[PDB]
Amino acid sequence: MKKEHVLHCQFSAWYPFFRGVTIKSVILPLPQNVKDYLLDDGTLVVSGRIQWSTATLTAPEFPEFATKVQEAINSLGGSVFPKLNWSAPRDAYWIAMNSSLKCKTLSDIFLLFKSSDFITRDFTQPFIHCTDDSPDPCIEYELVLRKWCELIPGAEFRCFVKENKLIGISQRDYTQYYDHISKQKEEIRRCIQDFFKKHIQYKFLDEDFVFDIYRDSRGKVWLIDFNPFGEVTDSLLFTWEELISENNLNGDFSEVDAQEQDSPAFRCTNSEPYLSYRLPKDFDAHKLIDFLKLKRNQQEDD
Amino acid sequence: ALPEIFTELEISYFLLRRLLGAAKVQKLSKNEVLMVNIGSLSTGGRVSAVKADLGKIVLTNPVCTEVGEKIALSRRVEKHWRLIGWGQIRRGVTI
Ligand SMILES: Nc1ncnc2c1ncn2[C@@H]1O[C@H](COP(=O)(O)OP(=O)(O)OP(=O)(O)O)[C@@H](O)[C@H]1O
Repeated sequence: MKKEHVLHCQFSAWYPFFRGVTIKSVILPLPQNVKDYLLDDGTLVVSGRIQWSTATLTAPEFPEFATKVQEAINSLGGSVFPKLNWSAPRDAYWIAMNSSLKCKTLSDIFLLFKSSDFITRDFTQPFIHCTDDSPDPCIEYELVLRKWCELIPGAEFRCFVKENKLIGISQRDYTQYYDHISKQKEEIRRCIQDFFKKHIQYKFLDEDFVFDIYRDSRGKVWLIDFNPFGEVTDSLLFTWEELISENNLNGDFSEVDAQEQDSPAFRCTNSEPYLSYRLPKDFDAHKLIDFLKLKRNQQEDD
Repeated sequence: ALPEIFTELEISYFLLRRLLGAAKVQKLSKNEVLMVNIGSLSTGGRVSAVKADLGKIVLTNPVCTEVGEKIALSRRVEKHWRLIGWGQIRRGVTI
C-alpha cells in the first residue's frame, strides 16, 4: 500500500467523479489559522460559542470562515455531517449534544473535531501503514460538509475490491445483530453487485480499494466513502490475510447453500473497538478512581 | 441520591501533580472542556467556576446521574485525552 493510494481516498480526489451516487457535499479548504487551531497541543477551548470568588481562556475567532461555513451548511439544508480529508469524528460522538455528529454551525464541528482522535490522525499520521520509501506528500487540508441523513440502522455495508473484482461484502456494524439482514441477504448482495458494476468498477483511481455503501428504505444503494485497501481500513468480518491471500473467501458450502461462483463473499452477523472512543489514552469507574487516589498520594511523596 | 438528568455539576475535584506514565498538570482554567467519565458514560465539561477544591462544569451533553457519584477528569494534551484527576458531585442543575 503506497502513499498514492491514501491520497486517492481524500474526499476531494474522488467526489467529483461520483457526485451522482453519493451524498451531496460541500468541500472547503482549511484556512492556515483554522488549521493551526485544530492542531493546538493545549487544552480544548471551543471557537465560535457557596461564594464563588483563575484564568479565563478564549479560543481564536474566525468570523469570515464561520460565515462561509454557515452559508455552506444552509446550502445543504441546515444540517450537515462533517469530516476532514479522510476521517469523520465518529469517536467523539459522546461529547456532542444528543451524542450526535449532526452539526448546524461551525462551533458544533469544532467541538467534535478537537475531541476526535480520528481527526488527529488525519493531521499527524495520514500515511501510517504505508509501505513506501518516498517522502510524505504535502496535504492540503479541507473541511467536508455532507448533507445530514437519518440513516436506518443496519443498512451500511463495506465492500472490498481487489484488481477491479468485488471479493467481499461485510456488514459495517458487525458487532450488532440485525434480523432483517439474513432475511434480505440475497436481495442485498445483488443490489450491491449491480451498483458496483454500473457505477463503481473501473471508475475509481485504483484497482484495489474499499468502498462503503448505504442501502436506503427503498432498496437504493448509495456510495458513502472510499478507503485504502490495506491495514488502515477496518476489515470488519474479514481479515486482511484472507482478502489479500488469493484464497476462496466464500468458505465450505454445498451445492444447496451455494450461489454463483463469481459472487463475492457476503458476511453479516449471526444470532448473538468502539468503547475506547469515550475513554482516555491512559484508560466500572470505581476501580479507576481508587487508582487515581493512589497515584495522587505517590506523586506527592516523590 | 435520586437519579436525575443533569446539565451542570458542582463538584469536589482533585488533580494529579503529573500525567501518568512527566508533564505537570495545569490548574483548572475557565472555558476549557474536559472529558468526564461518569460510570459507563462520558461527556464534556466546560469549566465555568473554580476554587481550590471546588469546581463547576457546564456539560456539553446532559447525563443521568446523582449527587455523590464520582467522576474521572481528562484534559486534551498534545491532541490526546489524558487523565488529570477525579471528582465527586456535590450539587447540580437539573432539567
Ligand atoms: N450524510 C450522512 N448523514 C448521516 N450519517 C452519515 C452520513 N454519511 C455517513 N454517515 C454515518 O457516518 C459513518 C461514517 O461515514 P464515512 O464512511 O463517510 O466515514 P469514515 O470516517 O471515512 O469511515 P471509517 O472510519 O469507517 O473508515 C457511516 O457509517 C454512517 O453511519
